[PDB]
Amino acid sequence: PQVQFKLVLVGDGGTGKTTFVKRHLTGEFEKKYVATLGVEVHPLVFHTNRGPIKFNVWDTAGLEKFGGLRDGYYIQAQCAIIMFDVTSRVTYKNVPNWHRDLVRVCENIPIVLCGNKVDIKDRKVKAKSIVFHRKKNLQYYDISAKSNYNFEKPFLWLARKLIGDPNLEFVAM
Amino acid sequence: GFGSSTGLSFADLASSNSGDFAFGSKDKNFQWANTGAAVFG
Amino acid sequence: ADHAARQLLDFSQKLDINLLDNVVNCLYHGEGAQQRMAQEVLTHLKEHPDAWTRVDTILEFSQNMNTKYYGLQILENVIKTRWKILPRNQCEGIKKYVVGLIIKTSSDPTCVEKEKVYIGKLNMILVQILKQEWPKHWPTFISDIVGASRTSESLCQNNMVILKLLSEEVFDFSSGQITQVKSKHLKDSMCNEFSQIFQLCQFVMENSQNAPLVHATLETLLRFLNWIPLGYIFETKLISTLIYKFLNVPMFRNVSLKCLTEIAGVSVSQYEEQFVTLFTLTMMQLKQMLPLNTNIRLAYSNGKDDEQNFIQNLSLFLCTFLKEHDQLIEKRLNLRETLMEALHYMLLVSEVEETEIFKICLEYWNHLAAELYRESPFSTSDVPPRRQLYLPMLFKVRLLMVSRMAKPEEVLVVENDQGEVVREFMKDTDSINLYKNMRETLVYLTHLDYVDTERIMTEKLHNQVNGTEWSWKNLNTLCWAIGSISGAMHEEDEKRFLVTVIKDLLGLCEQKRGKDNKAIIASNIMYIVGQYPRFLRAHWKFLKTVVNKLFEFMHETHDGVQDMACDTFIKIAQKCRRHFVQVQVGEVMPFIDEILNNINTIICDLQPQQVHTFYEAVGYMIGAQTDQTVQEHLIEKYMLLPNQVWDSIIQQATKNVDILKDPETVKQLGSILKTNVRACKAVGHPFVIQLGRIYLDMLNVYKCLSENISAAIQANGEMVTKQPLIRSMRTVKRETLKLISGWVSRSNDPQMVAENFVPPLLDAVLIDYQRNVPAAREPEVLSTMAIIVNKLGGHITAEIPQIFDAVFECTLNMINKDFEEYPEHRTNFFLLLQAVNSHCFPAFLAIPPTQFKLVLDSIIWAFKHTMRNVADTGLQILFTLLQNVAQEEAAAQSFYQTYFCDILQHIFSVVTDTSHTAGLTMHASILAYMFNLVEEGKISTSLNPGNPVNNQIFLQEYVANLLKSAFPHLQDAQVKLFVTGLFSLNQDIPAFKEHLRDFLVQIKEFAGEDTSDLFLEEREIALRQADEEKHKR
Amino acid sequence: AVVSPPKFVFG
Ligand SMILES: Nc1nc2c(ncn2[C@@H]2O[C@H](COP(=O)(O)OP(=O)(O)OP(=O)(O)O)[C@@H](O)[C@H]2O)c(=O)[nH]1
Ligand SMILES: [Mg+2]
Repeated sequence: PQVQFKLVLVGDGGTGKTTFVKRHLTGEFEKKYVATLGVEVHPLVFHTNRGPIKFNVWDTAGLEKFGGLRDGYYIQAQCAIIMFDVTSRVTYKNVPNWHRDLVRVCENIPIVLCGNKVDIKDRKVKAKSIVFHRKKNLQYYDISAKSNYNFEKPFLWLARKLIGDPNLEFVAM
Repeated sequence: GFGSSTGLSFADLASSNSGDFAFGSKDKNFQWANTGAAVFG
Repeated sequence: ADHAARQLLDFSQKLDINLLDNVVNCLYHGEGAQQRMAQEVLTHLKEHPDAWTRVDTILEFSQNMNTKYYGLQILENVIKTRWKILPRNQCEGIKKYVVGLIIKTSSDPTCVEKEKVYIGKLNMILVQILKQEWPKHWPTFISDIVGASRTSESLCQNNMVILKLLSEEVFDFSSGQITQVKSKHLKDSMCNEFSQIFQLCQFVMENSQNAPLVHATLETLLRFLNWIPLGYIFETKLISTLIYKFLNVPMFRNVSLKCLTEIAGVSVSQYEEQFVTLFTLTMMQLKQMLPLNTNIRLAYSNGKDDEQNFIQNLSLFLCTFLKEHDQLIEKRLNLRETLMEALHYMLLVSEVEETEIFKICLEYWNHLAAELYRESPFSTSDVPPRRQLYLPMLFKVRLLMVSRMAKPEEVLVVENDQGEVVREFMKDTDSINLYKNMRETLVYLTHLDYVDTERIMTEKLHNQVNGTEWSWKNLNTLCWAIGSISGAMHEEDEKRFLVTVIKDLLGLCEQKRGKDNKAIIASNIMYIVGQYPRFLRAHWKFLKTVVNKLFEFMHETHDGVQDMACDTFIKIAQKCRRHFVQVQVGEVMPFIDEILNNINTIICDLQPQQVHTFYEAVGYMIGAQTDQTVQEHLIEKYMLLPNQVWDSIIQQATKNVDILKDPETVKQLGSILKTNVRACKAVGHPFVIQLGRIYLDMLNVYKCLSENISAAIQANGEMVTKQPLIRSMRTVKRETLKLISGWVSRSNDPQMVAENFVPPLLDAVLIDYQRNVPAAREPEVLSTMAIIVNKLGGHITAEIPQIFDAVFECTLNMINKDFEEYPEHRTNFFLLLQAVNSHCFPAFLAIPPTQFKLVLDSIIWAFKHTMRNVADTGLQILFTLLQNVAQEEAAAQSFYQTYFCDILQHIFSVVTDTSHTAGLTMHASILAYMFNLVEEGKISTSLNPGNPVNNQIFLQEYVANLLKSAFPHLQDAQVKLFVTGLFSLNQDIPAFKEHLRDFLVQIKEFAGEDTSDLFLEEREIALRQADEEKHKR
Repeated sequence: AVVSPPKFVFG
């Protein structure tokens, strides 16, 4: 694909960034937790009705030990996904910090707040308590890398914002 | 030391200028662009 | 070029800017292994002590802007960590260099416009230097920066950015990054000097004609509004300036409305006329830019991002201000029109097809409906004074709720690890929350006036039948709205409304042609019928007719009809289960007998999962038969076909066990076991007849399949686990375990269960689990036992040693090599350990001391995991174990002498680790419980075998040496202060947690011999006050 | 008997 966009995937550790990227990349679900060291760059390709759209996802490390060149990974980024975990309140309490670090480098970019692991019955971060995205004008989606719930909605919204085509849709090819 | 610099400083800038500001003074009959335009259109 | 890349770390010759630029470009513009190599090289270079000395060159020669950012990262790391140990001359040099760079690059519009990121990094570095050094050694920063802001507009803009960054880092993002004493000192210092950085904002907002400068000033005011004293807000002309000078300007709408929303969220009584004038003026300034006759739906649908952001901000402002000061607005009589127009704007914005905006509007609608209902829950007649205000516009809210009703159920087709597609019903998602909020609002409004809601629904239904508004989604929305108000009307009103609605829908079903339209109409009719169980229970002929009609739809091959029939049937069975077992008027036999007699003719065309659902639904009707012998007969007749198939398969296998390897018979076994699981779930304890009928054969087939799987995996590797036959065998094993655990969870006779059903498991399932190869072991075995231990509890305490000898050693050896492999085994193993600890603690007194040491070591290994669930389970197990040991004062002293110091050392090992902060709360509890447990003198025996010494002294010395040796850069004074706080705040968990966070912050920085940030006196006074409060209690 | 004997016994 010629149209390439840089996506920055940030969030606490264990929230499911690597699993979320791997499900799109290969369709397999990872059950073990291997902490990311620094950053891993993965190209994802979607086929919209208007052609191929490519995201160079920079999956970062949410652990402070393995941060690396943390805010230096956000330079020249064009879209972002901040992921937290609905089974852990601490992950949602840290979303403001990730958003701060992200917007101090990228003043105006599309941002999607994804609450992962919604297929687990014991949900700690209830839907009513997720109100951060409002005053920040971010999108919000409940996803699940294990059940493929709202699986492609974050990327679909980001593609619509970046391309500028509200009537864009993904067609499998 | 760390890169001995000949640059200026906030204290020096503050001393040079008195309480008077270097900005504008709301020139007569000045309004921002599109003052009062409808949100949609 | 690996050697060339890694040459950067030599630190022997002058830095090579070309090589650094090349590696940085490779990092940001690399394809494969080059990018990773550059990343690793740069990470190693960043974390090299004394590397900051090269930054002064990187910022002077390198032209690439991504390498100057890297040098700034190195410099910022040094400033954050080792500022207090650098000599004063170097600190002054760095400060002067950074300030000079900021002044130089912020005075030229070209550079500020071009970079926009290097300047931000410089500002952040200055803010870090301020946090390190601002008030103590930089008394005149605010006076100078404000004084320097009068020299140029670009300088003023950059200074505004600096001020907002400082405000954020001091007031918004201070927790977890600054100690409490230092954060309070900074907050007081900034609040004292804020009267001067507010004259600058007022002057800029009232004299400046530069758009970016004024926008920056407003952006920083938005941040200042979070914490500044209210006197600066309501006792000046800030609100009027925001409303008139900037709200109307298109390029200042959004930030001005954000500032007004921040102001409107302040709930205080001293200022109430300012809120009143904040509303009337804002509304008058809002109807000159958003006319009341605007179709915000269409306009928003095709509009720029600025306009959409403005619409969202307007919804937020209206919601916030109304929720806060609706009482104030209502009290004034002459403001009635303004309130009505604000509600009209809220109604207009509710039509926008954006989920977030609709949720923002819906929360206010729900708030208003709940308030009106709590005022008086009776239908309108007099009328309550506050309800009369909203009467002219409540029918509009009712129409909105009926028109945009959300889908009640969310069904997702998901395939598990065994490639079995199933329909999952998501339960607590965001869409379900939206539907629940809409249902609650509509129910409140219907309680306020049911006639109007009935009229709205009737008018919409009429618009559907005549065809002027026919559509599948419209009919679905109308039927969801009708079904959402079940139970909100009196029985007779509900009966009449249902008769009308169902009669009209049936009339429309014949009218519409085509199979799909009729299927949609029938599905909607069945959904409505299933949502009003009271109507069905009242009338038996209608219920029987509906059940027969559902049975007829089970032979329909049209897509989505059989699923709808099964869902409706299970709902009706759950809600009206008692009208099938009992004999009705005009019926010679119960309906359940009729269903059971001809059941093979009903499920003939159903798919296996639909058959499972039907069996569950029929089971819900057999648990309602109170009589014992009758229920036994029903259960025997209810499980006739599965028993026939199971007996056939078992008799066939008795001849030769080789049939079980045939995939078809394994599929049959899996289906039969799923049917049994569903029937057990539906029925409950009375299912013991079937369970005891099939128990031993089920265990034998489980053992055979487990041995086959283990042999296959051993002789062919772990790749075979993805074959269809191995998948089927694993499915059969998991269904067997699910059936056993599910019945045990619902039994009502622990003694009988322990005497009959448990002993077979040890030989069949646990020893088989032990004998399997590690890659062929079922983690579910470890969870099933947990479910048993949580149920039988004290009745299964005599068999805990056997269960441990079976599973504990093998699982622990399987999961004690790292923290990654076998996640399911880790989770279930520690859940089983938690169950045993909670319910069967005396079992730990029967196992040998070595096995207890192994158990405690495994518990310690639990909370060192980076997996949150496993670490949380480990912390819970440790806390419960400490509490249980405390009760038994006999062995408590031996346990303390043996493990108190080790447990304390490990807890401190995980506390001072940044990867476990998510568990800090539990760390606050356990530690507290331990330290308190020693301050009350519960540890009678001395913890130090060397000589008898007071425990509260020995522990202080032990912890001080433990922390000093682990973090030698800490000063003795602050270590002693931390230990004193540990021994003082042990009965105030939130204060203890704040203490731990402060220590975590402290251990990250090298203070050398500087006491300017410790504030020993203030913290000592605070600890003394806490101790006095504890003593008073 | 609460638990019936096993027709199929796997050695
Ligand atoms: N139940 C459930 N578990 C999930 C889901 N998504 C991810 N996980 C689990 O969460 C764990 C952590 O996810 P990872 O992607 O590996 O961790 P990460 O997001 O990369 O975090 P870091 O690597 O530390 O930066 C994984 O081992 C998954 O097993 C989910 O949707 N449901
Ligand atoms: Mg990762």
